[PDB]
Amino acid sequence: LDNNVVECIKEITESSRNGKLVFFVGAGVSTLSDYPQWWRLVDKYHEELYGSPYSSDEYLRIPQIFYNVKGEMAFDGILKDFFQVDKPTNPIHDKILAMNPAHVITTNYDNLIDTACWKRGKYFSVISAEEDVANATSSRYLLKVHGDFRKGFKGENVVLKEDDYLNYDQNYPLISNLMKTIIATHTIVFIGYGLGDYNINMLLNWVRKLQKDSFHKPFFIRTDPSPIENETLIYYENKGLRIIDAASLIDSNEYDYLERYSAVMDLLIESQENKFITKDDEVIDYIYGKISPLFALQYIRKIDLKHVFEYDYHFEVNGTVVRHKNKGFGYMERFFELKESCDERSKLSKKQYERFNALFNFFEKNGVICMAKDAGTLNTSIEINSLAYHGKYDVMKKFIEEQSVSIEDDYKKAFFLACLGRWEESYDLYSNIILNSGCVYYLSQINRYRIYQSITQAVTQFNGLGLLTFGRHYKPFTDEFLARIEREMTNFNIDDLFNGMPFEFQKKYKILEFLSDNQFLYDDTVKLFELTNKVRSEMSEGSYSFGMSSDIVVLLRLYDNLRFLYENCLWSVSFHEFHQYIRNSMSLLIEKAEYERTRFFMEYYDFVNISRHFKIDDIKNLERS
Amino acid sequence: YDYHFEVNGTVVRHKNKGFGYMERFFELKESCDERSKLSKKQYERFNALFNFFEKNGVICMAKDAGTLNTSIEINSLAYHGKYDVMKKFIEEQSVSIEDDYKKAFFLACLGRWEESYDLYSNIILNSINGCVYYLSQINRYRIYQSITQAVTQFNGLGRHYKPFTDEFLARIEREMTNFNIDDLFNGMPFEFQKKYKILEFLSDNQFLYDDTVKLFELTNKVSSDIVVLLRLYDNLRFLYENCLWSVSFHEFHQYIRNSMSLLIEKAEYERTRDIDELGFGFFMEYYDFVNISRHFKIDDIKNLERSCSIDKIRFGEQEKIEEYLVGIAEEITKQFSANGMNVVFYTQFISEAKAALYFAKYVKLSEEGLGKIVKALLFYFPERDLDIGKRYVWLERLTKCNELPKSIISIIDDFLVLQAEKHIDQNYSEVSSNGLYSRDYGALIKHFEKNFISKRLSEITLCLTQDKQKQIDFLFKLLPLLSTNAKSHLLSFKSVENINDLMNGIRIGLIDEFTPEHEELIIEYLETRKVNYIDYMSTFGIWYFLEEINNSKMEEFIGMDDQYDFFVDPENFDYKKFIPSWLKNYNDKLLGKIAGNKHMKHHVIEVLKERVKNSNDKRYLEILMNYFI
Amino acid sequence: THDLVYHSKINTFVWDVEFDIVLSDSKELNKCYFVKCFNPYRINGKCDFAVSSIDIFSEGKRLLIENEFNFKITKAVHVATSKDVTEIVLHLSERISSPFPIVKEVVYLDWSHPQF
Ligand SMILES: NC(=O)c1ccc[n+]([C@@H]2O[C@H](COP(=O)([O-])OP(=O)(O)OC[C@H]3O[C@@H](n4cnc5c(N)ncnc54)[C@H](O)[C@@H]3O)[C@@H](O)[C@H]2O)c1
Repeated sequence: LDNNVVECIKEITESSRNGKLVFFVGAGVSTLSDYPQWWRLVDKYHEELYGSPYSSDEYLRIPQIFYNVKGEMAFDGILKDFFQVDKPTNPIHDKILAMNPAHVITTNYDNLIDTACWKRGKYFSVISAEEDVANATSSRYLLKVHGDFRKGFKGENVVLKEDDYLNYDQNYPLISNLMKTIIATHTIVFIGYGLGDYNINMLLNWVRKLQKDSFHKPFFIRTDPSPIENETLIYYENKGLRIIDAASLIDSNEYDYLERYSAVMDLLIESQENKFITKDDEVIDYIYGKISPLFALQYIRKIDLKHVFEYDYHFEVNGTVVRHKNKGFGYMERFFELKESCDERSKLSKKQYERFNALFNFFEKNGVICMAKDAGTLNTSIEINSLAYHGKYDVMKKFIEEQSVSIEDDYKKAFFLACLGRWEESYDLYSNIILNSGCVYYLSQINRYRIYQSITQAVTQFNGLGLLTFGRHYKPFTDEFLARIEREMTNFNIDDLFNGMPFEFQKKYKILEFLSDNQFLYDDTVKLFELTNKVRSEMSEGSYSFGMSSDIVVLLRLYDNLRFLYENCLWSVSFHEFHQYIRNSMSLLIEKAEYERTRFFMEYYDFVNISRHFKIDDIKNLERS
Repeated sequence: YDYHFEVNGTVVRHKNKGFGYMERFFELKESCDERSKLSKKQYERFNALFNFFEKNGVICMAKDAGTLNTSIEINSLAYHGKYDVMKKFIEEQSVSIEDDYKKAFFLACLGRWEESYDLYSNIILNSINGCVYYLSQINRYRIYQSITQAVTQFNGLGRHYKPFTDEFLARIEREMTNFNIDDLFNGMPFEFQKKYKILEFLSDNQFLYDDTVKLFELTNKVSSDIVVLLRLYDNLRFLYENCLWSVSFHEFHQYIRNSMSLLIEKAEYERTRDIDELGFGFFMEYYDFVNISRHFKIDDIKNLERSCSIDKIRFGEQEKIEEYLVGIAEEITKQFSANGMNVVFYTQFISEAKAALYFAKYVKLSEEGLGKIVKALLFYFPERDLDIGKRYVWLERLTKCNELPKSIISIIDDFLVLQAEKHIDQNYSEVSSNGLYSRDYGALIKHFEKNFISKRLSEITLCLTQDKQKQIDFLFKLLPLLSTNAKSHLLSFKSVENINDLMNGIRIGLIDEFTPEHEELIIEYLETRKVNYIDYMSTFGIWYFLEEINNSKMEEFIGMDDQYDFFVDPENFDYKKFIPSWLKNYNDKLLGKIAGNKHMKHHVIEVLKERVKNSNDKRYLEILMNYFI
Repeated sequence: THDLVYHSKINTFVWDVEFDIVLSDSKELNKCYFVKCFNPYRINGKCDFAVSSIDIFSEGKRLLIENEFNFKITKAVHVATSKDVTEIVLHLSERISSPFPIVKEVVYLDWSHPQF
């Protein structure tokens, strides 16, 4: 399609994914379900008032004249007999619901949208009157700005006559304010409205008064039989509307409106999961959008990368990518093809080339190599660039003494203090980092909660068993500091920390969420158990596999976890569960190594891991077996 | 977090700064005199609270903790596999929407996933506290995922089946298009999100990461076991009593597998450590048996068996376990004896039935229940899951704790007769994965009934002619079960003119005693081989060793085949030519005879010692330890 | 040879390779493999000595060995990769010094036995 239409589709789909898509459904969608159009009611009123059978002003005048003359009772009776008819819900109502709109504002008096929401299993708090605004039982509103007949098929429950429109701002202050707020704070798509519609032009007049760039242009799904004249499109797009023309979208008849609506609805829905990348520039742009936030982190676990790309690709611990659920374009395959072919790289733009270079550095440093099919002799050295890991106590002390040149240096200083036993100073530094700081801010919140937990456990042990173990009552933390930390952290909920973040952060740093609990140890843990079983099974039956060791995955995952936790300066490295995981992985590795030897060699990293994560009893058990 | 509730039914205050309402409630519950003060409404509210706390197994605080009876009791038809009762429940008219939610769960458990999904949609329509609405949305999404995975599996995989009509599949795909399970809770009324926060985890892809990661405490070596077991029971009860479909997903099955396996391994480690220190643990019950059967594959059960000495695991509530096994047998018969095979239900149920009948080796089975289980396994178990050899393995495992009764022997004879009758066709052949065939069933029958004679097989042999050679050679492997006249009738149908015929007869069991003409046949073969010198040789060497030949002239063929010389004259054999791998081929009888020869036993002892010291081979080590060869 | 496994309980190999062999009677069998079953607990008759039983499957169906099965391997074809693994097969057969050094699959019947 046209570039602007594709841009509108991309914006609409992004809003739908972010939960910031509001649908302004007009009378056209309702009429799509054969619901009686208003002109039928106006013609009936005209036929009753005069001999027999309308302009935009007549739309409001004829109902008003009929009211004033024939009585509210007569007006109400006509409305009731004309509108008290059940109608089905269109496939377009279901398409609108499937777009996952945050809110659905509508000028329709019918329950067709209500019925579609009820059927589709969507809970919307229906706001059709003034009292409904305060009584909204949910945070997602189905806002009938012009009322409806839920209370009754009375003419005072809906906005039909001219007087109703004249006094709308005075009779529906709460509802009007809610509609304007939803428009301001959401992405609005108009469907079922004529461009010359009364409500649309009133909304445009309201938008005229706003700041020049203080609002997002609403999207207008125009589904009239003929294509919009360029003059009309110029006039209405300069008024704050981005128009998606259905007539220009497809070829259609003059009175097949359902097809025209469905064209746009389906084109939007099917683009929900479409990356919308065909050229290499767009693919690299998408990959950079996915990977750039991770540049803050020192190292990213490969098994975590699957969440970065929404399970599109498996990222194996050996550095090979595999297609998992990416039914669309293969962008990782394209990226690796660009990486291999240097000539292609120049074909990218300047900014695209720079982004590709940054992505190449990120992937190379994180050990992501290529796809499974292209995998060769994949061997990688396990190096952890951490002072805490290598036990550089003097070096960490010197670094702590130095001045903080950045907030990242403050983070590393706090981690080193936690690793040197200076938990009070580390907690104070973490609080200072929180105040000064949002990846570092979130990680500092997590690390401060972890250090508070460690302080609480240490105090518990010292007061309960510290005196017996040391033969003395040790008070490493002053009662003042303990009380202050209890006051500060008593109101802190780690579980809700991630949610209490800007939605963009929760979209760009989803992988960090697992650091809140031991869920980050789940996958690896499960794998370990499985692998353990398998390995043991082999040793039980005496089989001797030739080639890739079955435990190399365990070792790779172990070092992945160690790098992620230590290079990123996360206090989780001191967790009991993490120590048990490391101990079990190393015990399996050593048992398998012995079994193979009878028929792996201990290195510096293996020695350090065994010393740090193994108790003496575990080492004795290893020596026994 | 004002209080922390132990998995054993006791509360402990923590993170609570205000009044101790839990302690006050427990004190009020203990004494009715203090209860009498409460207002009428407060009295009824306290009664409801007491009912809830007793039902949920919360007893008292940590200080009041005493003789705590933590007995698991999962009140669910789906857990106990009461499939007939579930079908009856679904058939009956549902009075309320709670019964509809139960019906949808039961339909999911029975493989009727389309009906379950439609019922969930109906409940969603008619349910808008909103707890049933939220749970129905969760379960409908789960069932949609299950349907999608089943469709993928059936597309990938023995016969092409289409349990879900493409119209229904398209309808559900459209209905669930762009459906977000993450936003389900956040879209609920704030009153619901406040009252029912504890249900949040049901919308998450993973909810057992905490429970799984807490399993590392079972791998320590320095009660954790009871904590893990009670946590597993809590999860099972919550997922089944509340009728949540996530109880059937791979995550929960894996969690149960890991927890049970690590618990058993920890018990075994404790047992061995206690044996090492004191120098001479996991008591399984009905729920443990059901969990192992349902959530364990056969490979997982085999891993448990090889890792630990499950024979040392005493099994309790054996009558309940036998009821479970008999119910599984009845369901197998219904699924296959009749034409009611549900593809979707069968896919899930066959694994549980297989694991249950495999694990039944450790349970004492009553004679009538044993007969029902045996018949169901032998006859109505589909061959695409248990082939002839696997079925024999399953059956023979049942004799470990139940000596083959006469009724089970009759059932096995019925199976043998049917197998023989199936051989009238010249194209039907037994297909086995374990290498075990009907002759193995006959051998087992003779093992537990040495003098048992099969009348119907005897008759089948007495009707055989030279035409249907398939039945002939089939009944040859069943010779011991045949009668004297039937044996004579069968024997006439084979010739032993040449040595190869003798080998075939010995392998099939036609001849068990070597007549002098047989020895002369072996001798002429030896002479021809010796002349042509410038496979059976080891066989004849073993036969002479095994005292199967008293010819006493075989010694003329010593000096060309190492095994033959080693077996004929162990004293004169040069053991620098001995290959230790030979000991890896002999069965228990031959190895024991070699050990007891009183000659060459020291040579084999030294070769085995060298092997154990140089390779640490468990096979050689166990050969040396068992027979001390 | 990455899928090759050495089963030491019965000193044989598990490898996904079919065999074309010529027996001592010039008979030709194509796409034939062997399946070993380690059964020490098997109910043994008077003349049974071997611990493991081997079945031969040609073209997906087993064969009844009514004659002396003295055979020589003429070709070995790997399923995962069509590469001929013959020479390696002869090397392993020479090294093993056991009947049927390479087997399509080994079935361990000791752990599933009641007496285990
Ligand atoms: N006095 C009248 O206005 C009057 C009276 C009777 C019939 N009609 C004719 O019948 C139709 C009534 O529609 P309108 O003039 O109020 O449209 P309209 O231009 O007033 O409404 C415009 C919006 O409604 C939608 N829409 C228009 N006609 C539709 C239909 N038949 N079904 C579903 N959606 C529809 C379009 O998508 C468009 O975005 C028009 O074609 C009109 O010419 C008009």
